[PDB]
Amino acid sequence: GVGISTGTFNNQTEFKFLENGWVEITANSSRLVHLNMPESENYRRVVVNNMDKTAVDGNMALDDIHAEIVTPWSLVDANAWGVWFNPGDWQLIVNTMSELHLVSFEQEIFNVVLKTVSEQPPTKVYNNDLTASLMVALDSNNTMPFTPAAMRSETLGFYPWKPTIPTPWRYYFQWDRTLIPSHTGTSGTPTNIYHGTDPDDVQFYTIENSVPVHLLRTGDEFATGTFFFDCKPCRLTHTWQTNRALGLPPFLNSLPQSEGATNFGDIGVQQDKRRGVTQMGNTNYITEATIMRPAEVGYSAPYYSFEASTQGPFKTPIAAGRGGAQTDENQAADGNPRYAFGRQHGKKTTTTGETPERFTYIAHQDTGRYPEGDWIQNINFNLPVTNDNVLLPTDPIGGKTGINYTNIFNTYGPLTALNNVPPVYPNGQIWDKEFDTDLKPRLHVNAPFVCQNNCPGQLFVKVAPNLTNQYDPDASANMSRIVTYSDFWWKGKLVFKAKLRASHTWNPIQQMSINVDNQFNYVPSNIGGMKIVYEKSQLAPRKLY
Amino acid sequence: GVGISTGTFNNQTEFKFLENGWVEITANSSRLVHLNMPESENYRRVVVNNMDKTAVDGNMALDDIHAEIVTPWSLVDANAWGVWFNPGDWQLIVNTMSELHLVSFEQEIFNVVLKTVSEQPPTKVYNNDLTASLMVALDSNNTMPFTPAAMRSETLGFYPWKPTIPTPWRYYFQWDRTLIPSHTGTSGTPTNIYHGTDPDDVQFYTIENSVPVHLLRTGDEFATGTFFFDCKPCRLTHTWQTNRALGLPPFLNSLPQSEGATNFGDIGVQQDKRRGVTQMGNTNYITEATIMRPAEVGYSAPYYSFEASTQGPFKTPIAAGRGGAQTDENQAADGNPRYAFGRQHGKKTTTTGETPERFTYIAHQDTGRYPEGDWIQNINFNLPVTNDNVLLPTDPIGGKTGINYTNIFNTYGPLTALNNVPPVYPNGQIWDKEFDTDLKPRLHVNAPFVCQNNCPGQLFVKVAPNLTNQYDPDASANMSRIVTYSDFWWKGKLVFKAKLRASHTWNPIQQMSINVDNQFNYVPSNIGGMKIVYEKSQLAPRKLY
Amino acid sequence: GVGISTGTFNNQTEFKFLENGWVEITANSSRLVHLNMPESENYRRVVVNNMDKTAVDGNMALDDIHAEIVTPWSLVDANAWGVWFNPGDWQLIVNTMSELHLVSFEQEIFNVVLKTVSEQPPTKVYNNDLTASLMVALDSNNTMPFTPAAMRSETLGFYPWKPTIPTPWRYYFQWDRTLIPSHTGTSGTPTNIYHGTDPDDVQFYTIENSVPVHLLRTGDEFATGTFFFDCKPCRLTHTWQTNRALGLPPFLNSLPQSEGATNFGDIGVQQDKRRGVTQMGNTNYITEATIMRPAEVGYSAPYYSFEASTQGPFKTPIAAGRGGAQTDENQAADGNPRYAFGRQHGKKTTTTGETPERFTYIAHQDTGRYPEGDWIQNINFNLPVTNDNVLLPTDPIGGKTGINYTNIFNTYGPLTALNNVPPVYPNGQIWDKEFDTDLKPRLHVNAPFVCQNNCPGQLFVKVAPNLTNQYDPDASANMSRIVTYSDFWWKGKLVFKAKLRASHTWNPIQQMSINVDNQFNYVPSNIGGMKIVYEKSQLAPRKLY
Repeated sequence: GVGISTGTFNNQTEFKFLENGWVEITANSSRLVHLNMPESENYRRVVVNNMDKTAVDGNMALDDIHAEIVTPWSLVDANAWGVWFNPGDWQLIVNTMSELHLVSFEQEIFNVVLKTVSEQPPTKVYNNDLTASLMVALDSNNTMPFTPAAMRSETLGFYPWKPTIPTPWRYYFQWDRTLIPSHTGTSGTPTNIYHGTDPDDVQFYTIENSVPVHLLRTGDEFATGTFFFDCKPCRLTHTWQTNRALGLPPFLNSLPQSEGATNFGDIGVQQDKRRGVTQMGNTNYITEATIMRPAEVGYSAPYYSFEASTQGPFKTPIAAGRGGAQTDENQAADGNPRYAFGRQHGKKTTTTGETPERFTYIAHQDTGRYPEGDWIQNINFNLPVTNDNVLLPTDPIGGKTGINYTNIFNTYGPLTALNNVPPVYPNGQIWDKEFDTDLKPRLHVNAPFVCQNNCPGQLFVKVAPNLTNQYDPDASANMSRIVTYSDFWWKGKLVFKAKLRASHTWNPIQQMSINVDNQFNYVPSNIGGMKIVYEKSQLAPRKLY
Repeated sequence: GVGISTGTFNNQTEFKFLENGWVEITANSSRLVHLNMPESENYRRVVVNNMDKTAVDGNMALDDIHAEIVTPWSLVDANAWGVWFNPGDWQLIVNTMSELHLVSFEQEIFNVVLKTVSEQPPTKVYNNDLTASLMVALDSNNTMPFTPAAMRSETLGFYPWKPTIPTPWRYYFQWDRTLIPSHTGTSGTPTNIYHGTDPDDVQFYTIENSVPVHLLRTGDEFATGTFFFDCKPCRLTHTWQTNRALGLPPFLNSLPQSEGATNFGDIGVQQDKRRGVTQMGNTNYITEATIMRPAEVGYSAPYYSFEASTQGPFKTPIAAGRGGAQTDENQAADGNPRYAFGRQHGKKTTTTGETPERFTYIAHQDTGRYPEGDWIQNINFNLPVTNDNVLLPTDPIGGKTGINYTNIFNTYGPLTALNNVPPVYPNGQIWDKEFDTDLKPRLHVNAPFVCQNNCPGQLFVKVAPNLTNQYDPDASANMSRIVTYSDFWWKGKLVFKAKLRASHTWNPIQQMSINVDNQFNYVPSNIGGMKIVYEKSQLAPRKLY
Repeated sequence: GVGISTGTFNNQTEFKFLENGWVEITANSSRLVHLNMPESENYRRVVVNNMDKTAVDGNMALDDIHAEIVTPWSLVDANAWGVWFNPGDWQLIVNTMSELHLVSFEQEIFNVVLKTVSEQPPTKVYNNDLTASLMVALDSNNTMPFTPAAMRSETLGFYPWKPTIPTPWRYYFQWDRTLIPSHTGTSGTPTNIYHGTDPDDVQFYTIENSVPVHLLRTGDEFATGTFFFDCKPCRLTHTWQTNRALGLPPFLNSLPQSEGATNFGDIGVQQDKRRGVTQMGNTNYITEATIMRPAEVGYSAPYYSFEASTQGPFKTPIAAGRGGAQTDENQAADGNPRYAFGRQHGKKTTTTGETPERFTYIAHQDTGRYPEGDWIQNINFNLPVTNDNVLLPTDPIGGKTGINYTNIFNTYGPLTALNNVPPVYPNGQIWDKEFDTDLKPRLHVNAPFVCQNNCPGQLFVKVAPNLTNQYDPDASANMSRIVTYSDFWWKGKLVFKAKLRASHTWNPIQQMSINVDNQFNYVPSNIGGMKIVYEKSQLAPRKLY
C-alpha cells in the first residue's frame, strides 16, 4: 500500500435538478492537511488569569479568566462556508436561490504521509517513516464537548491550492469566578476573584477513553459514512417591512396632481375622526403610529448589557442588528456580528503583521430597532406631551448622563415575530449543535442551521508517538521522541437542496455583481496573493405580510 | 363481606429491566387512612380578610385576602415523592439513573371501616356501624378545580407504618381586591379594599352534581383503573456550563512550565488583535466576555417583584435559582424554592411545637444569575469606562438606595436556553395539570411532570351522614348526627421508566452517600422518632454543549 | 504489509444488558508498548545474597537470599484493575453492582515496528528495519512458571495515552537456605547460610523449548483466541456483623422513655436467671458475650509470625485485616495489604525521586480481630476473675515484655466463617492461578479470582537478534548486534458479568463520590501530571445472617 494513492482530490461544486423547482447542490472540498507532533503527549488542566487587566476599574469587559483542558489532539473543522464555496459559486447560489436545505455531509482522510526530521549549520533532513501511524478518531456519538472552530477562525483554509492545518483541540473545564463592575472613578478595590472548581461539575474528557481510534499508515485511508441532517430550511431572502408597513395603508382622499418630491398625498381626514382599530382605549387618534398591527416585527433588548453567572460576566446576545440610513457601518451597534480573521481565511495572503482582517456584517433584513426613536408616554396620553409625562432616550437613568431607559429596555413578548440569522460568507459557521437543555433557544446567533437530535461528529487527529530507543515510563521527565510530523489529504462532501427563486415584482431585484470597484477582490495579485471578501446572503425582498 | 379483607397492603418498590438500558420502576405505596365526619355537611363560601396586617404601610406582601368554597369533602392526594420512595430507593434512582419517565398511576381503597363514638368521667365507647357507608368519588374528567396538596404540605404521610389522613377539600372562588403598595413612611392611607365578586366569573362546583359517587360498606372496595401519562422525560442530571463555557476555548500560545496555583496559562495575543467573532460591531476587542456564544443559557428577571391583577398582588415567579461559591444557603435568593412542612412529611416525629421544619432547595444546576456582577455600558464602549457611561448594580434607581437596575431587569428572549425544575425529594410535587389557557407556560415551577392533555382525576372521600332518630330537613338548626368516623386502607401504584446512566468522563461523579454526619437522618430514634431529610436529585454532570 | 495498519486502538468500556438484572461489562484496553533489545541473549542462573544485612542480629525479616533464572524474554502482564478501568468506570461498577463474574479475556499485538539506532556530539539516528522481527510466544498450556507482575507493580501502565513497557521475565530457581532468628542482644553468630541446590528440585525452563514462537514483521499481527474463565463470583458488598451481632437480640423488658445518648434500654433480667443457650456448661450466666452463636465469623492467627522451610523465613499470611474506631490507618496492623508503586501505576506522574507512592488498603468488611480485647479464663469461671486465672493480652509470654499469648494464638476451626479478599483498585491483581497441590487454599490473598482448572497463558515478547556482519558462534565474547528496539500496540478485551444492586434498607448506602477534597485526584495538572488514587470496592452492606 506504500506506493499507492488511496483517494481522489476533488474540489468541484455540482448543481443537479430534481422535482420541479429544486436543485441538489453538491459541494466537494478537499485539502492538504499538515499536522505536527503534539507539544506534549499529555492532557493538561490549564487556568488563564488576567486580573492585571480587570484590576483597572472599568475594564470588566476585558475579563479572560477561565480554565481549559488542553488535549494532545487536533480538530479537523470544516464548518464554515469559506471551506465549501468560492465567490463565484456563492454568487450563483445567493442570486438564483430562495432557500437552502442542509442535506448530508461526509468526510475522508487519504494519502497519509508521516515524515521524520533529522539534524553547526544546522542542516535538516527529512525522511519517510513508512511504518509510523496517524491516529484518527471520529466522535460519532458526540461524547466530546462541541467546539466549532469557526468561532475563533480556526477551520480549514479557504483555498483549494493552499495547504492547511487542523487546530489544537481543547475544551472548557468548570470553574467559579467573581468580578464586580466598576467605573473609572470607583473607590476601593472591587471584588475580583477566581474561586476554583465545583467538584460536582468536574468533567475531564478523554478521546482515548470514549472514541475508537484508527491507526493509519501510508497505505491506509479513513472514511466516515454519510451523515444526514434534518434541520429547518435557511432563507436566502430578507424581509423589509416593519410594524409601520403591515397591512392596508390608510386611504388617501387627496392624491398628487403633478410630479415632484414636495407633492405628497394626503389622508384628508382629521386624525381623531378617522375610522380603524387601535389598541389605545383612551384616544380617538388613529395614526400610522397608533394604528393596530397584527403583532410586532422585531424586539428591543438591553444594549451592551453584561450578565453574570457562576463563571463571570458575558455579553447579553441579540437576535438581529440594525440597518438603514442611520447605519453606514460606522455608527454600527449591538446585533451586527463582527468577524476577525487571518490570512488562511480571507485576509490578504501577502499582508504582514499580527493585525487581523475584519468586517462587521450588516444584514439586509430590516428587523432591528433605532433606540433614539423610542420613547414612553403616560397612559393619559394628553398628546402635546409634557416633559414630566415622557421618558426619552435622552433622559438619564440612575443619574447617569450616558445611560437612558432604552439601555435597560426589553420588549420581547408573545407578539414578537423574528427571523433566523443569515449566512455569513465566507467566515460564518454553517451548522451548530443544539443546547442539551430542556428548553431550547428559538435560534442560534452563530449559524443558520441547528441540528436538533444529532449532529455530525467531530473529527480528531493526532500523530502517534514515535519513540526513541530510550523510553522510560517510570520516569518523571517528559518523554523524548523522534521529531515526527504528518501530511494527509482531507476530502468532504456537503450536500444542499435549494429552490430556484422566482420574480414576483415588476421591478428587478438586488443581485451580487462584480464592479469596477470590487473587481480586484476576486483575482490573485502579481505575487500570488489572494483574499476572500465577505458577501451578504439575503439580497432580494420577501414579503413578510 | 363483613368479616373479609378486601385488599392487600403493599409498599414495595420493584425494579425490572426492559430494552437495552432501560428499567421499569414500579413504586407501590399503601397506607391506613383515618377520616373524620365533616364539620358541616354543607358547602360554605368563606372570605378571608386580614387588612389589619396590610394596613401597616409596607406590609403589602403579607396580604391574605381571598374567598374559598369550603366543601364537606376530603381529598386523598399522593402527588409527592415522599409518598412513593424512601431515602434508600431515592438514592438508587438518583445515583444510577439519567432520566425518568412518568408512565402510569392507579389507586385502590379497601378494608373500609366505619366506627361510632358513644358517651361525668366521661368514658368513651367505640363500636362498628356495619351498615354505615364511606362515600368515594373519582373525578375522572377533571371537572373539579385542580388542587395539588403538596403545595401546602397536605399529601398523604411519608411513612408506611404511620396512619395518615386526607385533607379537607376547598377551592378558590372569584373575588376582586385592590391593594396599593406603600413603604414604612408613606403618608395617608393607601387604598386597600375587597370589592366583591364578578358574577361573570362565579363558579360554584359541587361534587355531588358532577361526579358519580360510590358508597362503600366494610365489605366493599373501590379501585380506579390504570391511568397512563405521556409527559416529557425528567432529567436526573444537571448542566453546569454557562455562556462563559460554551464552545472552543481561546488557543493559549503560552503554557505553564511548572505546577502551582500561580502558574497560569496565557492566550498570548493583544486583546484587540485576536481573531474570532463578537456581536459588538464597535470594538476589535475579542474577550472571553465579549466573544460570541450560540445563545444564552439562563435569563435575568426582576427580583422580589410583585405584580397585581384583579385579585391582589403576587410574587413574580422565576424558573431557576442560583448556586456557586456565592450562595452557601444563607445568602440564598430568588428562585430557590423553600419547603415548610410538618411531622407527617419529614419534620422530626418527636419534636414539639407549632413551628414547622423547612429547607431551601438549592439545585445543582448552574443556570442562574449573580446580579452583583451585571452591568450596562454605553454603546460607544470606550473601554476605561466612565461613571456616566455605566449603570452598575450599585447605582440607585428612582433615588432609592436599595433598588438598582437589576431589580427591574429582564433578559428573557429568543436566545434563552433553560432547564426544567428538578425533583425535590421528598416534599416536592410529582406531576401537575397544565393551565387551560390558549398559550401555555414552557414549564411549571411546582413539579417536573406536567400532563398536557389529561391528568389523573382527584380522589374525593367523605363519611356518609349517620343520622339520629330526630332529623328535620325543614329545620334551620344544623342537623345532629351520630358521631361517626372511618378508617380505610389506600393503595397506589406509580410506574416510571428510567434509563441507567453511563460513565463518560475519566473522573468519577457526584453520588449520594451516607456519612458520619447525615448517618442519623436515616434511622429511627430510641423513642421511635423519624424524619426524612430533603435530597438533591440531579447530582452528576450533563454536557450542555 | 509494510505501509498498512494491522489493528485498532480501542480503550472503551461498554455496558450491555442481559437477563433480568444482569449486565455484560466489556472492558477494552489498548496500549503502545515499547520494548528494548535484551541485555544478553542468554539465560542466566543468578543468586542474590544480602547476608551483610541479616548478619546484624535481629534483621532476619530483611532476608533477600534467593536464586532466579534471568531470561532474555519480556512479559506482557495486564492482570491489574488499573489496566482495564478508569476511576469513573470503577465508580459506576462499585456503586451500582452487587457482584462480579470474570467471563473471558483476549489479547492482540498489532502495528509492530522495529527501529535501529546509529551513531563526538554524539548525534543519534533512528531508522526502520523493515525486515526485522519481533518474537511473540503465548504459553497457552501454562508450561512456564506463573509470575503475576502486579505483585511487584510491573504490569502495563494505567493510562491509555501513556506508552508503556513489558517486564524482563525471570522466575525462581530452587535453593536451600538456613537463617536463625536473633535479637539485638544475641551472643555469638547465628547460623546464616546459603547451602545450594537440591538437584532433585532443579527446573530450568526455556521458552524456546516449550512454546511455539511467532516472528512478527511490521505487516504481521498476532491475536490470542478468546479464553473463558469459570471461577466464583466476586462480591461488591461487605459484611459487618460479627459474632456479637448474629441472631435474635435479647428481649428488652424496659425501653427508653425520652431521647438522649444516656437513655439506654435494659434487658431487665438478672444475668443468671435469663433463658437461652450457651456453650458453657458451668455457669447460668447468659450474656451477650457467652450466648451461643451459630459459628464464628472470622479467626485469630499469630501476628508477625515468620515460619521457615527449606528456603528461608517468610511471613505467615492472613485472610482479613481489621477496621473500626480502633484503626484510623496509623494503628494499622497485620492483614491489611500495603501497595507500593511507581509513576506508571498511580504515583503522581510529575513527582521526582526514587521514593514510591503507597497506601495500606483497609477493607470495609468487619471480619478481623482486636487482640487487645482477647483474653482467656480458667474453666471454673468464677466470674470476679483472679489474676492467676486469666491470661491477658497484657501478660507476657516467655518472659518477653512485648510478646503476649495472642501473638501465638490461632482460632481457625470447623466453625470459621470467612470472606474472600476484596478487589483493590487500581493496583490489585485481578485473577490468579491456583496452586497445583493436592489440597488447595480456600482463597488467595493477592486476587479475588482464582482460575481453578486453567488460566490464561502468559504472553512473552522479545526482539529478535539483529546481527552484524561479524558473528562468531564459536567465540566466547558476547555477540555484538545492531542496537535494535521495537514498539508495538497491544489490545485486550476483558469481559465481566455483573449484577445490579438493589436497595433493601430504608436508609441509603455508602457510595463512592467526588468531594471538594478528592476532586483533584481525578484531573490532570497544569503540566499534565496525573495520578490514580486507590479506591475501596465493597461499599454498601450485605446482611451476613
